[PDB]
Amino acid sequence: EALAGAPLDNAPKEYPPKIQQLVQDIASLTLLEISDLNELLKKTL
Amino acid sequence: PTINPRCLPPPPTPPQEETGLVRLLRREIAAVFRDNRMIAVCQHVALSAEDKLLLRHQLRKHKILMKIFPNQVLKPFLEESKYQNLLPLFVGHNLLLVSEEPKVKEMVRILKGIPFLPLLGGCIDDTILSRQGFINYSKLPSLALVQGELVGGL
Amino acid sequence: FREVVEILDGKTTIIEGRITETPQESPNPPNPTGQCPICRWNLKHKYNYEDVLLLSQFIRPHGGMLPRRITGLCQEEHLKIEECVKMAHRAGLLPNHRPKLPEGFVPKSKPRLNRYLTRWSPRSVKPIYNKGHRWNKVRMPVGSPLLKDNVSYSGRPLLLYH
Amino acid sequence: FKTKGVLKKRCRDCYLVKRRGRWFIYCKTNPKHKQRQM
Amino acid sequence: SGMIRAIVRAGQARPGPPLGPILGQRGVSINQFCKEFNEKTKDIKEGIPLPTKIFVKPDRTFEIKIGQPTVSYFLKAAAGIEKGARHTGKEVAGLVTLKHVYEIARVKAQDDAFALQDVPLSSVVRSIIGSARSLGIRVVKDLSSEELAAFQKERALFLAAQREADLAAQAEAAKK
Amino acid sequence: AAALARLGLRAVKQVRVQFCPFEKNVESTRTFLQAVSSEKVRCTNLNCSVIADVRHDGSEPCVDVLFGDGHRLIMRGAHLTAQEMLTAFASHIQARG
Amino acid sequence: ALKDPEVCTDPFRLTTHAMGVNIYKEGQDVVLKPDSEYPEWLFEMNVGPPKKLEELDPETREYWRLLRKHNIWRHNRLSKNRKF
Amino acid sequence: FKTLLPVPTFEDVAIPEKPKLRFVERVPLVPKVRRERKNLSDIRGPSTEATEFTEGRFAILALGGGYLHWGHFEMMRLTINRSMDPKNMFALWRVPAPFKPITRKGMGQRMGGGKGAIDHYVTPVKAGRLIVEMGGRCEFKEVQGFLDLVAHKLPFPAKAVSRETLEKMRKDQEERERNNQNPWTFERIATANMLGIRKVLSPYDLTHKGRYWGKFYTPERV
RNA sequence: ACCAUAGUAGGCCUAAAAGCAGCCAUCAAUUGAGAAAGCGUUAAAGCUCAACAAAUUCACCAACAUAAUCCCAAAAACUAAU
Ligand code: FES
Ligand SMILES: [K+]
Ligand SMILES: [K+]
Ligand SMILES: [Mg+2]
Ligand SMILES: [Mg+2]
Ligand SMILES: [Mg+2]
Ligand SMILES: [Mg+2]
Ligand SMILES: [Zn+2]
Repeated sequence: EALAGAPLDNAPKEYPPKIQQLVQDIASLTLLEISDLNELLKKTL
Repeated sequence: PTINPRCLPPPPTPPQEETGLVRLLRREIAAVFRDNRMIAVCQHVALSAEDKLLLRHQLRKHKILMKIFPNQVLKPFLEESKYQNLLPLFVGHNLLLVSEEPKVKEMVRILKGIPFLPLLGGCIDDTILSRQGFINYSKLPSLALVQGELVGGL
Repeated sequence: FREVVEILDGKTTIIEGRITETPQESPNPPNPTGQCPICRWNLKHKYNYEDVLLLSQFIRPHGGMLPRRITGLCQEEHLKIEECVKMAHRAGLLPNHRPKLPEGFVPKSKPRLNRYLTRWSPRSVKPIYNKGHRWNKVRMPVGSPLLKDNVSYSGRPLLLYH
Repeated sequence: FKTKGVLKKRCRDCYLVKRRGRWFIYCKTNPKHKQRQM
Repeated sequence: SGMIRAIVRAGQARPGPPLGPILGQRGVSINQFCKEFNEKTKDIKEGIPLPTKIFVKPDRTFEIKIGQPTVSYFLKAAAGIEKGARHTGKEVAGLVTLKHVYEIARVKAQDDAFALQDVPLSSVVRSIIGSARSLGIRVVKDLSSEELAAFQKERALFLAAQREADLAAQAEAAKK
Repeated sequence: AAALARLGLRAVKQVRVQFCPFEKNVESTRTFLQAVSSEKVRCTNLNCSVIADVRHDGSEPCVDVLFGDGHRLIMRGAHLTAQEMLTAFASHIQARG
Repeated sequence: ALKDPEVCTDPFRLTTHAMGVNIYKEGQDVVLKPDSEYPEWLFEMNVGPPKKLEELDPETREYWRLLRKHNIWRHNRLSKNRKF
Repeated sequence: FKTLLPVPTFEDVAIPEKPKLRFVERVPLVPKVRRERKNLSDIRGPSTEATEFTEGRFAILALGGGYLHWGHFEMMRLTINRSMDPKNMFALWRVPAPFKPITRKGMGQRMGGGKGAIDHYVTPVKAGRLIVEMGGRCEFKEVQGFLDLVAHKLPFPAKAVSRETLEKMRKDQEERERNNQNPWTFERIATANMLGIRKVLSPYDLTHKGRYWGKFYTPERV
């Protein structure tokens, strides 16, 4: 395996793709699941 | 002889045998790269013996340790490992900083107290950072603060 | 090849290195399995001080010789090449590899005396005032012993001391 | 100088150098170490 | 202008050797040291050696910092012997238990030499054992009063034999 | 490092080093930095500040020096060797002093 | 004239109290605690002679620690013929 | 970073009492009142006595032949005693005390009359005979340093040699004799009496194989 | 090249013996460094060499003055040699 390329701040434009897919997965949920997701996070954290 | 042996191709290369000392460094590097969450590299600079010992004492106050490994047994090990991207940082003189429960707020402050001790980079929790990344990581809040604000934004 | 440029611009000095394109080795050598460059082209025991085309590839632009580490020659051949370059310079060959000194060229001196195969240096040999008879004869050296292994088509050994 | 047969370094700062067809022991710290091969 | 390594008794700075010629050579009067060092420590008994660091400054002023006593005095006092063994290894000067070495470790753990490095407790005790190797005092796992008492009598007899031998040795050299 | 100590670094005002450690042609810059930041060179004037600027995508390993006379010596060391950089730095000290 | 202070000679107190530890005038002798309360690592060190070269193990820094010391001894002996 | 090579361990070597060299008398206790002929065959040719190590591991090998008298013994004894460690070094003589008388007639007199009076005593030494043998618990490099000084001042040329070095130069004197590419050798020509060469050669040249001429030994001749 | 910090003036010894008259021992901090290999000090201090790291052409050894009437064939490193 290999690690990341260590992007710099001179041309910082590429965000991690794992974050982006988490945004899409979160946005793909109903408001009822928002409360369930919130309550589980509050209980754990 | 018809042809001088120097001009002839070299004989088959004898298999070099790794001694105990070399193998001892191999596992220690593996150990220090396994159970430690923060691995900060630095350019080792020839300082005063009293000043060097003082730096050890000051880093001891924050549970930060520093070790030195020769490139003869470190470059081949990191090449086969998952931290191969740190090879350009291990070309010349180097110094390694090791810490548990990473916290660079008290580490950069000591580094900035001496203007001639560069901070090249390092890997924090399997993530390679530059000096600017370390500075941004220093100003960043802790896990409890960030996660505590995470639920607020959601 | 790399060159260093130093520029003075208003009490500010700028020093930078620029890379110049370098000629490469010829594609097909007759002996690909050789180690050192001399024996890779079957030039072993086949060059002399006259071979300017060979000695001009292992010398600096100002008459110096490149180190053995960069060239890769074996120690045995490197000394022979070093000896030939010294003999080549004294022989009058390689006129473009001398340093340039505009002030020193104007005051001409005694005309150069043509010479070749000079083992020693012109300023470090003393006259043989007492030569001696045949049973104890002081022989003037010519050439170098490092070149006694060269191929002899005639078959007679080279007369190094005469 | 000191005309001698075999050249030896009396101190670690002596450096060998071949000039005028002979080997000379030249020393910087101690001038008394100057030796000349005959 | 430099550093001076001097061992001085607690509050007993004499206006002579070895303090006089050494400290006065750099340009510092002894009467200054008769007040600074003597007042520096007043709860420490005199006669106990104290390795002190003196930093002489270019303006002929000085700074004093006091460290823990030497290992030699601690082990000799712990073993109850007035001096170390003349021939280390051949003879044993004193016998001490592991408590004496372990207890000394805490006292020296705060010394500027060891406390600065933040050495573990196991680090100091090994050094004391190593110092005891050349001091002539053997570390003992555990002993009692009678075992220690027997060593004292044997050591006294051997010391008495050497004490009278030295007097005879000095007489032979002078007469001959 | 030993050469700079004997030549008197007291006439140097400020030295800064800007390099990208993740590049390939910065090894020479690293060697220059360690030589000028040695203990012997430091113990010659207690006012000069040595600055080790570290970047990632700068792609310009450079060294800037200011002498007491007021000249600005800046050499972008990317192809130069460590010996060349030290020799040039040492040469200017004698001339400007 | 400068001599160490007089030391205790009673075997009972020396075996139970370390007199040399207390250097303060106002201090007192520290009483010996039971050996059970003492940490176990102080009863594990090499009381006797130091470890030889063979008692150590090649897969241990102790062997290389001693071998490094021996190399200096070998180099020092060969340097006895220095003319400088 | 380098390689920590193991160091030699010397624990089986025992230092005998009085490790320093024994004093040698100038004249043997019983003088020889009869003057004998000055044999020169005791120098010519290779040595047959004391050619191998007995106790020590270092010795001075005599490449040539010559005479040793009381003066040379003092130089060898004093130099070694003041340069070695008595605790780690012990030395042993490999040559006897001077026993062969040497005659010197009076200064400035006509030839004749007879042999003169005995002047001093010498010890004949052939080629390949060890002179002083030293052993101990130390490496050869430091022993070689102060042995070449003693070997240089001997009459015959000599070297400081050890157990490993002596075997290497004897194992190379055979390889150089086995791989020789010259069809003709001194051993072949002399023994077979080729070219009538026996008229020029000496009867001792059959055994010497051409490696010995007078008292001089040339090790490079095959 | 580069680089030097711990116990610790180790015990003994001596007027003073701080790695460095001698005797004795030769353990031990630190990833790394010998109760010391050399120099130096009245004794200290100090310089240097081994050990850190850095880094990697090769490196055993081989040096020896002069005579008397005026030096003494001239000269030549390759056209083919049992
Ligand atoms: S290695 Fe073949 S001639 Fe150089
Ligand atoms: K001789
Ligand atoms: K001493
Ligand atoms: Mg150790
Ligand atoms: Mg070193
Ligand atoms: Mg003369
Ligand atoms: Mg003539
Ligand atoms: Zn010198």
